[PDB]
Amino acid sequence: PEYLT
Amino acid sequence: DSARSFLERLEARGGREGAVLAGEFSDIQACSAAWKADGVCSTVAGSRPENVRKNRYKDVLPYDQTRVILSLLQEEGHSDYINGNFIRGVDGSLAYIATQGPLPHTLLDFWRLVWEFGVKVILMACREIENGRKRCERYWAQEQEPLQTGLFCITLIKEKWLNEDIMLRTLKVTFQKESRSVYQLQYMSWPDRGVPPDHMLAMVEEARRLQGSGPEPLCVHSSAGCGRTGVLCTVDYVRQLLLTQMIPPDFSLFDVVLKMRKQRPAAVQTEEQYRFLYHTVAQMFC
Repeated sequence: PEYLT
Repeated sequence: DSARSFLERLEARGGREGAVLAGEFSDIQACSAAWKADGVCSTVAGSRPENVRKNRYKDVLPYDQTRVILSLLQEEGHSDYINGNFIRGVDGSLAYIATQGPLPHTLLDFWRLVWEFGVKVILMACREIENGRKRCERYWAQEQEPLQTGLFCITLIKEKWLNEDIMLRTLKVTFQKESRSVYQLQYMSWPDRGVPPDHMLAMVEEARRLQGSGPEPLCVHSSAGCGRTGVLCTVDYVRQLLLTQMIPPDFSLFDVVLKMRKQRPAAVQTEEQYRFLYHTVAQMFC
């Protein structure tokens, strides 16, 4: 997972 | 006066939702990209194959320039790596550690950090579970439930709700025949990318009252240790400016946040958090 998007 | 001035300035641009705040935030983001490209803010260490598994988020890595280097238990083959950065206080000292929500396998590293730097207070701005999903490992002890990692043993001594949104946990931590008191404050209802305001300030006041004197940094984390973390640090920074009476004449929130972002990626993450910050600062002043 990415935290920024 | 410096205060009233800031206030005057904020009101004059339409307050909290003023158009210019967006532009300021947009500008902060621009300076951020520019820093990356110029390599002023790099992520070499965070990217190492040995360290990659220690990041909760694949897009959030600590900056090399300000990263927290762990040397406790170095002597025994421990890695120096943790996903965390130092942030300067108002007096230029290392007043904050901004770090992620510990993973099951970084729990020990979290405590190494807390021990090595003599942290007395931790502010947590997330929950273990949010919506879905696991967002931070419990690293504290529970009532009838020590927590043990490596050579550390954490014991819950007491816990109370400071108020509706804030839990205060008094912890004892033991390492090598030594004990230290550590207080943890957890804000329960602060969503990621979002904003809580009175209780957050009560959280900061409480933190500051437990910390007392002493140069040891505060430990501030969320899930990634960016958005909610930066807000907290920024609020404490400005409150510290305020208590001193060293709010300059030209006092700029843009420059404070800009300096944050220089030291921890995405320290204030969203425009919405940026606005909230302006607003909180107003209140603190009024």
